[PDB]
Amino acid sequence: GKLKRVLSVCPEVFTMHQRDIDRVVKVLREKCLFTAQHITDVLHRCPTVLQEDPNELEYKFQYAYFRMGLTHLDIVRTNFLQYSITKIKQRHIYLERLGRYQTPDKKGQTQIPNPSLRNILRVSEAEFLARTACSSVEEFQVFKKLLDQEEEEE
Amino acid sequence: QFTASRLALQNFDMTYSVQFGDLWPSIRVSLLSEQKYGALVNNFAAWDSVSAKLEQLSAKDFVSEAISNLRCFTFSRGDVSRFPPARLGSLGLMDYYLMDAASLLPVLALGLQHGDTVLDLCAAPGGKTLALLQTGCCRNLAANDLSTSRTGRLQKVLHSYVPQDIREGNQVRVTSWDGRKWGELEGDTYDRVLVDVPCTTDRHSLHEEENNIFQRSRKKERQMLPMLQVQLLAAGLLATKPGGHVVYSTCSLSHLQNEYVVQGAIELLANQYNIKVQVEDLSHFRKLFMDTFCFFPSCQVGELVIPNLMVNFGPMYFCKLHRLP
Amino acid sequence: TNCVKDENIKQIVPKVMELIRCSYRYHRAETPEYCIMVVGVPNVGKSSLINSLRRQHLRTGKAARVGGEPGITRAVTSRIQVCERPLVFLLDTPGVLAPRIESVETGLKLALCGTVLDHLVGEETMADYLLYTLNRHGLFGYVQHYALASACDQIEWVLKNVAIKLRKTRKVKVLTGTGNVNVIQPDYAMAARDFLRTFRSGLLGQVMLDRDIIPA
RNA sequence: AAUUAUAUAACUUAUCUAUUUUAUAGUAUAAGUUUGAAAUUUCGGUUGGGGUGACCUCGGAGAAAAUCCUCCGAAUGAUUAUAACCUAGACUUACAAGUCAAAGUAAAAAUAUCUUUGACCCAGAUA
RNA sequence: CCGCCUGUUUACCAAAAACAUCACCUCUAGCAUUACAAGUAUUAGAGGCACUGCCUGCCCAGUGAUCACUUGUUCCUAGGGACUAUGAACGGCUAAACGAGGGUCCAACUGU
RNA sequence: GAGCUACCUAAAAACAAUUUUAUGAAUCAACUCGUCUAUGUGGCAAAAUAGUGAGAAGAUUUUUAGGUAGAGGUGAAAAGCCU
Ligand SMILES: Nc1nc2c(ncn2[C@@H]2O[C@H](COP(=O)(O)OP(=O)(O)NP(=O)(O)O)[C@@H](O)[C@H]2O)c(=O)[nH]1
Ligand SMILES: [Mg+2]
Ligand SMILES: [Mg+2]
Ligand SMILES: [Mg+2]
Ligand SMILES: [Mg+2]
Ligand SMILES: [Mg+2]
Ligand SMILES: [Mg+2]
Ligand SMILES: [Mg+2]
Ligand SMILES: [Mg+2]
Ligand SMILES: [Mg+2]
Ligand SMILES: [Mg+2]
Ligand SMILES: [Mg+2]
Ligand SMILES: [Mg+2]
Ligand SMILES: [Mg+2]
Ligand SMILES: [Mg+2]
Ligand SMILES: [Mg+2]
Ligand SMILES: [Mg+2]
Ligand SMILES: [Mg+2]
Ligand SMILES: [Mg+2]
Ligand SMILES: [Mg+2]
Repeated sequence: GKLKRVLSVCPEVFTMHQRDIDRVVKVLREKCLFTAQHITDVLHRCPTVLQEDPNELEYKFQYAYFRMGLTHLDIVRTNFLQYSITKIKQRHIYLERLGRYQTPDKKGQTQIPNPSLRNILRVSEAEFLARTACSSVEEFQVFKKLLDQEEEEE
Repeated sequence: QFTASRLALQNFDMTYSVQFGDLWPSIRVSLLSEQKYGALVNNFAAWDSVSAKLEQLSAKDFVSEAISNLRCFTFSRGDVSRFPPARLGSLGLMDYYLMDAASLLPVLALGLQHGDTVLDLCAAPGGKTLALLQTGCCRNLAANDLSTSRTGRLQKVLHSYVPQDIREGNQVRVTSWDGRKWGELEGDTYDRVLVDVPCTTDRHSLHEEENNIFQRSRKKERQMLPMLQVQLLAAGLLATKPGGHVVYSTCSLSHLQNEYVVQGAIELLANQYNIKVQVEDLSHFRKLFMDTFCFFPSCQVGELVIPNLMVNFGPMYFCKLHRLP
Repeated sequence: TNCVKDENIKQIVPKVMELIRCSYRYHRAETPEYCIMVVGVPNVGKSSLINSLRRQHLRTGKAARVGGEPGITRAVTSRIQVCERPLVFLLDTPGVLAPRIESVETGLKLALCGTVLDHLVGEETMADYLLYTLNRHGLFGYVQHYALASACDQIEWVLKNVAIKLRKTRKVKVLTGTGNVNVIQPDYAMAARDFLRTFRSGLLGQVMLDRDIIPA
C-alpha cells in the first residue's frame, strides 16, 4: 500500500534519476538525523518531499527543529514537511510576534502553552486566526505583505 | 545573557500586558513589525510640486482630509507601499521629510497662533521643530537640546529645509543647555512651548540594540527617567507665559511615564510655585484623525497612539496643558 | 496538604501567586523569576513538599533528599526548579524547632509527631503519653493490632503484652539486695519504639492532639 | 578558536573500458564539491577575591604643571569665489608623524569658511 | 540514608553512594572463507538504564455518519482539475534480601 | 619493552569439614583479598609487621607458554595499568 500512495502523488518516483533520490534520502539521514523507520514514514506520508530539492528540505527541517522547537517524532507524526515554507513562516511568525507562541528554551520549557501544531497549520486560515491567534483577517493580509518585504531585504 | 532588545520586550510584556489587557498582542506584533512613514512636504520651494507627485503615488494628505498650515502625506489604510527617498529641489531645499505621522500630531494639537514665540525644550533631531518652524509663523522660535551631537542633526535638517534668510535672523535660535535649568533662565517668556521629554523609545528600543535604554549598565538612568521627565515638564511650565499652552510629548506606552509625569508636574507646580494648570480636552482629536490613527481612549489625561498593523503610526503620548494664570 | 499522595498540592501555586500579586516586590519588581522559601520544624515534610510540587508541575521528580528521620536537610541549599509556567522556585531550609517549647505538654505533642528525636525525651515517657492520649480519644485500635483484650491504662502492662507478641528479649542487669544479676527480660524499650512507629504510620488511628486543650 | 584535512563516505567532470544510437554502466589515475577520522597552533592589557560590566586612540574644558579626579565630542560633515608650483627661516618631536611661512614664479583680478586619526608590506583603479 | 543482590576499582593516602550486574529500553546491520562468525533479526554490534507491579496520557483531519461537505496537499488558471484512505513524555514505590557503605538508638561489656 | 601490571588465547591445577529450599546459598579453614587500629616512618619492608576483618564451587583462585606497544595497547572508567 505504501508504494500505491507514493506512485499516485509522485508519479516520477521511478523516472527520477538516481542522484535525485539519493540526495533527498541522504539529507534526511546525514543532515536531518532521521531514523530508518522515519525515513519510510516521511517518504510514504508526504511523497512530494522527493520532488522538493535538497538544501531546501534541510532548511525547513531546521526551521522546525530550532526555531519552532519541535522534535523528530512531532515532525513525522504531523507531516510538517508536507507544507510549504511560506505558509509555515507566515503563520508561525504571526503567532510568535503576537506572543501566543514561544520557543522552547535551553531547559526545554515554555512560559506559555504552545498551540498544537495541528492548529497552526492543518486548520483553515479563518479558524487559525479566530481560534489560535484571535486576530482579524485584514491584519494577517497586511502582515503577509510586511513579511514579504523583509524577506527581500534579508 | 539576554540582549538589550530581549530585556525591553521582556519588560514590556510584564507591564504593558496588564495595562492594555487584550490589546497587548496586537500592539506587540505591530511594534515588532516595520513602521509606517508619513511624508511631510517642505512647503517653501515645492509647496505645490511635491504634493502633485505624491498624489500620483496614491498617498493622500491626512491633515488636509481631517480639516474637511501643515500638510503631511500618508498612504491609505492598510497600504504597505513605501515613500521614495526625499530629493533636493531646484531651489536647493529638500522635497519632504519622511517621519512618523503620529510624531506630527502633538504639533498639530499645540494650536499655534500667528505672531507667537515657541520653544522646543528637547528636540534633538526632531522634525517637530521642523514642523513648528514650517508655516508656524511663530516669531523667535527657540530650540534647546541636552546633547551637542544631536544638536548638529537639528542644524543639518534646518539648513537643508529652512532657507537661510528665515534662519539667519534671530527668529530661530539654537542652544545646548540643560532643559531643567532653562526654566529659571526664561520664566514666563513664551506663549507656546513644546516639551518632548526623553522617553523609553519602545519601538526603537526593541529594534535597535545599540544605545538601548534597557542595557544593564544604563539601568541607573532608566530607573531615573520618571524623575527627570517631571523636572523638564515643570521647567517648561514655568517658562510659558500666563495663559500660555504647553504640550508634553512621550514616545513610550508606560502609564508611569505618561499620566504620572504630567500630574506630578502639575502637583509640584501647584505647591512649590503656586500656579494652577488646567488640562484641555483632546477627545475631539480622536474623532478627527481616527481614519489615519487608532487611539486608546481610557487614559485619564492625554491622548495615546496605539500601533496596530492596520495603522502602524504609533507609539506616541501627548497631553495639552494650558496655564490658567 | 498530603505529600505522599500529592493531595491538594495544585491549589498552593494559585494561592501563592495571588498573595504575591496583592503585595509588593520592590527590588525584584522586574524579575520574572519567583523564588519562595519553605521553613518549619523538622520532620514535617518540607523537603517532601518540594519534590511533590516538582512532579505535579515540572513532572521531573525528586530533587531534595527525603528521609523518615528528623534533621535530614542540614543547610539552606541552592535553588531547585519546581514549576515551569508560573516558574516559581523553592528554597529548602533545615528544620528549626524552638529555643523554648512553652509547656512540656507542647513538647510531648511534638515528640509524638516525630519532630523530636525520641532519644532526648525518652521512648518510655513518650509511649505513656501516646497511650494516655489514645485512650482518651476512644481510638482503641492498638488493642487489635496488638492483642490486649480489655485494654489498659498502665504503660508497663501494655508494653509487656506487645513485647511478648514480638518475641523480643534482653539481658538486663537488675540491682538486688545480694548484688547485681543479669536477668533475661521482656524488651520494654524495643516495644515502645515499635509501638510509636505504628502510631506514626497511621495504623493506630486518626488523632488530632490539639483537640482537647485547644478546641477553640 | 584559526588554519588545514587523497582517514573514511559520497558525488561531478575528465581519463580508461566495454557495450550501446547517442546513451548507459563501470574505473590501478587527475581535478573539483560535500562530509570530518585526525593534525597543527594560540589563550593581549587595565580591572581586593570573584561575578559582572566595562575600559585601551585622539580633541575640547576645570582642578592649575599629579589623579582610579570631573565633564563634551571625534573617528565629522557642511560651506563654497576651488584654494598652483616652488622656496628663506622657524615651531613641535626619542624615532615616526604633525604645524606656520617671507621671497620668486604661475593661474586669476578674496583667502576656502566653518575648528580630527592609522605606518610599512601587500593588493587595487586609471592613463 | 544510599546502592537491587554476589562481584569490580584509584599496585603505594579514597573499597565507596562510583563501576559492573540480571531485567528493561534505544540505535545500526539482509550478509559468508582471518575478528564479528565457520554465526544470519528469537542474530550481531553500539549505547543507555535497577528490576517488579502501579499511576499520569503527548497523541493520531473535521461536520453531517461502509457513507456526504468543509478542510489539507498539489497543480491548471478566485475559478477549475488531481490526491487524502493503543500510546510520547513522566513519576511515586516490588520490598524483601544483602553491605568491613554513611548516620542513630537500646542492652550488655568494660582502665575509654 | 606485556618475566611487573591490564585484558585475551592455549594447555593445566586446587577447593577439608559442617549445614542447605541445591546454590555467583550459609558457617569456617587452606587459599585469595586488604576493612579498622596500633607499631614502623633511612623501617624487617622504596608499602612491611601485629592484631582485627572480607570472599572462600565461583563473574573464584593459581601455574606454564603465547598475544596486543606509545600518534599505541589494555581498561566491570580509577583518565587506572603498560618493569
Ligand atoms: N503520611 C505522610 N507522611 C509524610 C507526608 N509528607 C512527608 N511524610 C513523611 O515524612 C518524611 C519526610 O519528611 P521531610 O520531607 O524530610 O521533612 P523535612 O521537614 O523537610 N525534614 P527535616 O527534619 O530534615 O528538616 C518521610 O518519612 C515521609 O514519608 C505526608 O503527607 N503524609
Ligand atoms: Mg622628525
Ligand atoms: Mg608671496
Ligand atoms: Mg553494591
Ligand atoms: Mg560485595
Ligand atoms: Mg586491589
Ligand atoms: Mg590506594
Ligand atoms: Mg569493603
Ligand atoms: Mg584503603
Ligand atoms: Mg553507578
Ligand atoms: Mg560495603
Ligand atoms: Mg548503655
Ligand atoms: Mg604474561
Ligand atoms: Mg569444599
Ligand atoms: Mg557463597
Ligand atoms: Mg565470612
Ligand atoms: Mg557473607
Ligand atoms: Mg579487571
Ligand atoms: Mg569517573
Ligand atoms: Mg576525575
